[PDB]
Amino acid sequence: GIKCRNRRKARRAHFQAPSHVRRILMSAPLSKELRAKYNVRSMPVRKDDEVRVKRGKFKGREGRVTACYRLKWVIHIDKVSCEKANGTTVPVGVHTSNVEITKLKLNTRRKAILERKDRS
Amino acid sequence: PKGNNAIPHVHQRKHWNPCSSQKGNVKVFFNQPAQKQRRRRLRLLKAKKIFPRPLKALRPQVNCPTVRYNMKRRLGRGFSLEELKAAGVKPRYARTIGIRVDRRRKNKSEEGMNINVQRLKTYMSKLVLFPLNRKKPQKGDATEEEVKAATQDRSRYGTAAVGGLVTPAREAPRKVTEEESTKKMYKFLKKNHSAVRFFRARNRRAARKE
Amino acid sequence: THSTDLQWLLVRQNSKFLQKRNGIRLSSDPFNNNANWTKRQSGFLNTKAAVIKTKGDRILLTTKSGDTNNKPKLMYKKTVMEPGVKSSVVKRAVADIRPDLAKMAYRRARKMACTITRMKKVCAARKERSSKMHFHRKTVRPKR
Amino acid sequence: STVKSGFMLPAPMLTSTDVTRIMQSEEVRRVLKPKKLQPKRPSRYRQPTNGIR
Amino acid sequence: FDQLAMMAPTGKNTMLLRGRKSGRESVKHFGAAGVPGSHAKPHVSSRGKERQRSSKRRHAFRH
Amino acid sequence: PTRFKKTRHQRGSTFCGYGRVGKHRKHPSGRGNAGGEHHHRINFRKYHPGYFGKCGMNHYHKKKNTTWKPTINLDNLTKLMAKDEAMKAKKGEALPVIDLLANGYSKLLGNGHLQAPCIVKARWVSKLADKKIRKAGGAVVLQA
Amino acid sequence: RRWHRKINLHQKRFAVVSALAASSLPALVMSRGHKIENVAEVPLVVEDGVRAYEKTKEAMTFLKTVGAIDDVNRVNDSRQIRAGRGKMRNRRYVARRGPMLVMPDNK
Amino acid sequence: PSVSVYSASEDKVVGTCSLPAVFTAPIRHDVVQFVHTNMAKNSRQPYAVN
RNA sequence: AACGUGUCGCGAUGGAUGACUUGGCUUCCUAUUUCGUUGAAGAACGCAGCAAAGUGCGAUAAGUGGUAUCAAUUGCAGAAUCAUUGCCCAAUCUUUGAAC
RNA sequence: GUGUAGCCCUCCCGAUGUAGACGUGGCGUGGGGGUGAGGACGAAGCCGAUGGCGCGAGCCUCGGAUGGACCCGCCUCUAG
RNA sequence: GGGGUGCCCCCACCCGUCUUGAAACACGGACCAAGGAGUCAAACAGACGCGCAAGGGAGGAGUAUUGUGACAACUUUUCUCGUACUGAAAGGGAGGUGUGAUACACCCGUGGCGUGCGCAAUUUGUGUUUUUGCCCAACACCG
RNA sequence: UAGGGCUGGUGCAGGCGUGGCGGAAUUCAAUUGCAAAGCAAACCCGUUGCUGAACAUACAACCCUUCAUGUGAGUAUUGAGCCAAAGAAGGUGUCAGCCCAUUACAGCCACGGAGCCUACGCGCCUCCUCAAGAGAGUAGCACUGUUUGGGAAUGCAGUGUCAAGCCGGCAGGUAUUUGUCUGCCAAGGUUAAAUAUAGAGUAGGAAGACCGAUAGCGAACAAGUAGCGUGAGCGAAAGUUUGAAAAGUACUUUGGAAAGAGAGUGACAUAGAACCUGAAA
Ligand SMILES: [Mg+2]
Ligand SMILES: [Mg+2]
Ligand SMILES: [Mg+2]
Ligand SMILES: [Mg+2]
Ligand SMILES: [Mg+2]
Ligand SMILES: [Mg+2]
Ligand SMILES: [Mg+2]
Ligand SMILES: [Mg+2]
Ligand SMILES: [Mg+2]
Ligand SMILES: [Mg+2]
Ligand SMILES: [Mg+2]
Ligand SMILES: [Mg+2]
Ligand SMILES: [Mg+2]
Ligand code: NA
Ligand code: NA
Ligand code: NA
Repeated sequence: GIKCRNRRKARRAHFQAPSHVRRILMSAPLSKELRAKYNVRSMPVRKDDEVRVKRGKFKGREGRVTACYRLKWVIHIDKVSCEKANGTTVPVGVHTSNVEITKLKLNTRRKAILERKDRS
Repeated sequence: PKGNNAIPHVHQRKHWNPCSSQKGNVKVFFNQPAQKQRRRRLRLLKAKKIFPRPLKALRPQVNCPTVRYNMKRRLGRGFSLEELKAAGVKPRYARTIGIRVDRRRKNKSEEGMNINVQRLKTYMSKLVLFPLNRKKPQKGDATEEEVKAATQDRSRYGTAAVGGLVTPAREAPRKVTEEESTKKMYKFLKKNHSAVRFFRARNRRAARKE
Repeated sequence: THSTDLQWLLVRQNSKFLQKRNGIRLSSDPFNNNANWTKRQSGFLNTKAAVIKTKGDRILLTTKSGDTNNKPKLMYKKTVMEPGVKSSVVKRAVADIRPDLAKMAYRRARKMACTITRMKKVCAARKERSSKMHFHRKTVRPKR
Repeated sequence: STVKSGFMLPAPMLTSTDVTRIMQSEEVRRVLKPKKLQPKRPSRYRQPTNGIR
Repeated sequence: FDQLAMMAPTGKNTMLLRGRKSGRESVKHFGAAGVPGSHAKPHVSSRGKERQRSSKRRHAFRH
Repeated sequence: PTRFKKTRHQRGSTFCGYGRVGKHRKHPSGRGNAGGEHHHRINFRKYHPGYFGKCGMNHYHKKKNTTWKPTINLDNLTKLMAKDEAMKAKKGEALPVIDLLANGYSKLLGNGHLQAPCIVKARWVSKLADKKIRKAGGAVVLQA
Repeated sequence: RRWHRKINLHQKRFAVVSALAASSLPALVMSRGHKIENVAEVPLVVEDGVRAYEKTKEAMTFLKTVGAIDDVNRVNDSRQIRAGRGKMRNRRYVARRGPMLVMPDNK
Repeated sequence: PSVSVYSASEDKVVGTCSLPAVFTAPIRHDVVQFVHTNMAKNSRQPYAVN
């Protein structure tokens, strides 16, 4: 419920959100196969999940989520990285709305969420 | 150069304006549409809570004073003790069933008294008076399913049972009487006016005559 | 209803058909033979009107006749003319409804004839230049 | 009007608009002054002056 | 007026009238109230502060 | 609106219509109605001759409600009746009854020509109003 | 400062009456900027079955049937971000005005 | 004059009415402009400096 | 001749303008609405693995306890429902200060 | 058809000016209501032996080996 | 045709201000950017625009409404200005013609005179009628 | 007989409160400079027809030749769809109803110790209930002072004097004495609602024809801070706005270092770290 007729108020609420709010704001759509199975449009992303990037320089790349850097509003994906001058490898952040979820790390709490959001 | 202007008399030399050194003395009305909405909301809320009692209690009809408003009628504060006795209602019990009571009014003429007595009698015949105990009804009270037919009144003036104010009807066309076409009404009225105006002077003349 | 004189007084200063760029007052009214912003030329508020335009390689003459002035769908007619039509017959087709536009009708009919001829020549020349040069791409709109 | 107390539609100032039709009417045209002949357009060969020479 | 031009052009059989202007309140204030033979109404804000006794008034007539 | 003021016309004139010699200063003649008997005497005497001085008796606690007495003339009595009633009654017929207190009037003055006879109820009446209404076929009934 | 204004009651009713009559002339309607080429019989009056619609899809079909969809499309294409400081003050988008629909009540 | 009523589902005429005579009234665009200018001032909110 | 002057291309110095805005100012509304000897408001000194200011806290000292949610916090370490996050019932609460 | 890129064509008479008054379909700036457009094939801003138009306030095109995201024409309302 | 730079012959006292009089041996004046001064309210008057008109207009309140909703719509007035003035006050309070010396009778009407747009009727341009608005001088009526 | 939940004890119940959960539809099809672009002049024709003055790969600075190197991210354009009781305005590497979060009850869950509301909510025990008089250092009066529109004295204060109630006292806007009439009954106390919040708080909300970094609060920043004064007090400047992302320049060479010359990242380094644009003097 961040969006408001007040632009000044809506932007303050977004950029000063606490950690538990930022978890919901960082959500990604499910793939077509997952949608046909669980009947859920989208879910919040978490570590050890598999995603495919859809927008940006890395298009079509797949990998496993390594970190959810909520302080920078980005997620880290393995095999999505850049080289430094010294040769060191560093991860590159990608916004969660530019990806899609292909595999979910199932859990008894995560299963409860899917049954909550099941539209059927 | 001033010319032909009125002398102003504007009356504004008393530090009413808020500035860097003065708090000021002002009153604005920016909350007028908001306060109108709030008052309406409270009236609807009160009606829901006190249902099915009428919104406003019964009031009497009175005459306005002075010669400017002699012919006008309005609503008074409460009913007179003489009026309540004439309709056979005790004053302390009357306040219980929604009748305003005024212990200061005087009832100086029968015309005003008779109008207000009729107001109470009509209100009494229209009351339904839900019983205090539904299992044991005492005294003439509402019967069963007469309670279920009650309805709140929201007339803003409490005129659901009594109605509006009573004023004499306008006269109808007629013919001029033979004496009306002869009598000099200014001579009639001036003679009476002079009797009071020159009461002191005429007495002084007779006393000097002795 | 109301008259042309009253309606012109209402819209003369401001209208969506009035273009006042660079101090020049012209008109974008579709039923204006020349773009002059005047009461006589403005055919949208006139009871009867006629304008001359082109439809491919033929002269197209739309008329109002002012009998269905409350039904926008039936206000105008199309009346496609024959190929190689003389400007005198177009001049006589107009002036049966607006005799005060007969001389403007002849000049417009001649200008439309010349533009049709030029479009054929310009397109023919442009196609010849495009025949020899090679192009990196070509877009075809899908059917159905 | 019943909803608005005492309101009526205002009366027109003109019983008929289209003053152009009135100007171009037989009755109005019957009282207009007749047209007069105008001089010829000044040709080339500017007209003389100077009276004496 | 568009009916008049229709039936009576050139104004045959007409009577032209104007309407009064001398009774207006603004006209009553023209002039100075304090000069002899004036009869001009002053611009008064406080009616009770400009009463004046019957004597001490200006002369009502002048040639 | 600020765009219609003289300030917009005076941008660049340096004096705003107040002159170079006698400038725009603050109160060169005093504040308010100052000096009305010393250096503004001619203005006061010419336009407000009755300003200075006293006149008449006093009246504490006026109570304006006791002197309420609106007046109406015999010439305006038709405005208090129905339109049909004005021509319906004459001389020996049944006449309409007008009550002045309901309409907000106290005294009946007699000025002008009376139109139709009627019966008028009033608190006060005049000498002339009484005579004129009686001759026309009406009467006055005193009220309180 | 004097923010509000009073207007004579009769003058306000005169203005409404004049605006209603102006909406009855197709020449004045086109001159204001509305697209009414496919409409028939201005002023347009439709049956009362419109009040019983429940789905927005049904409403859109009705607008296309009577030819009022062109004015709706004109408003849709004109939506854009407002120029100037106004976009910082809670008015970020501007759009044009389309058709009216008048109903006997709020039902 | 007469006004026709069109159906909401197909290109058809289903009724007939009369002009309500409010559309015949004079058009005073100078009055409309004056009333609109002053009516549009009544939604304003106040502003001021401290 | 050098110095000095003028026009043009390029480069310095300086921080204007435009576009941005989690700030101000102004108006309106709603409450189970109003501190303290059961020690307030203010003032001082301390507390983190690396921690100057600011923020939170008080020797239980960037927090103990209850509750809902679940995988983070992140500059580098380091640990792996129990943390973090939001809210709140149970607690701790250094030296002073009406200070008794 | 007062006033504009003046509806058009002939003819006659005046044209300087401090303080001051008045007029102008006179110029320009920030914002509101309408209407019509423009922009990553490059918006605002900035630069100029870039010219054209207007008595003038000014407007517009051109080039940038400048910039990198918004902005304007017309009718009206408003002002720090 | 426009633009830039130089040259020749000719012309040409430093801007703003107070002042009778400034190029002044009268005052303020090194350069650039951004700021910088007739505004808001209230009482009255005149000109001009708009609505209604012997009447005009409210205000405060109330009635019906997440909707362009602090808007918009709705409510013989209940108040105010005006249709009547005059006197310190008690108080009084204005039509015309005719006939007589709260008088009597009528009611399609400018109190009379002069100068008076336009219209009407005559003579061949003049004279005449009704005169609107305005102004002048004499009545009459009200306090 | 009846009642009192506001006599007291003991229990059973709604709602006010707090914390959570739940809503549709494209990352659809065509690019990596130039066709991911247009034309068919109101509406239909058009679910259809026709293409190219940037390619005989153009542009890149006095002219010609060779050899080179150069276009960030589709929320842009075009064509097809779909949702709408939702078109709502925030985020996302460019302008987004269908990428994300939001948008609702025409709702669903757990918690709830005091309080407030509901046949004055509902049982049981206990208790409870159904001729006189009327305010004394008071009111009044005198003098003095102040206050008021209150004028031979509107309210109050000080001192002096100081009542009536057997035809009482106070008020009735010009002083005194006398007689009527009208309205009230001082000198003890409590009391909701409609009203204020003109430099206050505690939690929430709603906005704006307002200002836009010399403006708006002094303070958009570790601001009542740094600094100044013995003290009472006074009181700033300053947008970290590089970039989508630090990818924040490895390495070679000269130099004591700072740095320079090359190399490299990035669409752009004349975006290189008080780093958008970058004017005038
Ligand atoms: Mg003078
Ligand atoms: Mg101060
Ligand atoms: Mg001058
Ligand atoms: Mg002046
Ligand atoms: Mg002077
Ligand atoms: Mg001149
Ligand atoms: Mg501004
Ligand atoms: Mg001197
Ligand atoms: Mg000088
Ligand atoms: Mg000298
Ligand atoms: Mg008390
Ligand atoms: Mg500041
Ligand atoms: Mg400051
Ligand atoms: Na701008
Ligand atoms: Na000096
Ligand atoms: Na005493």
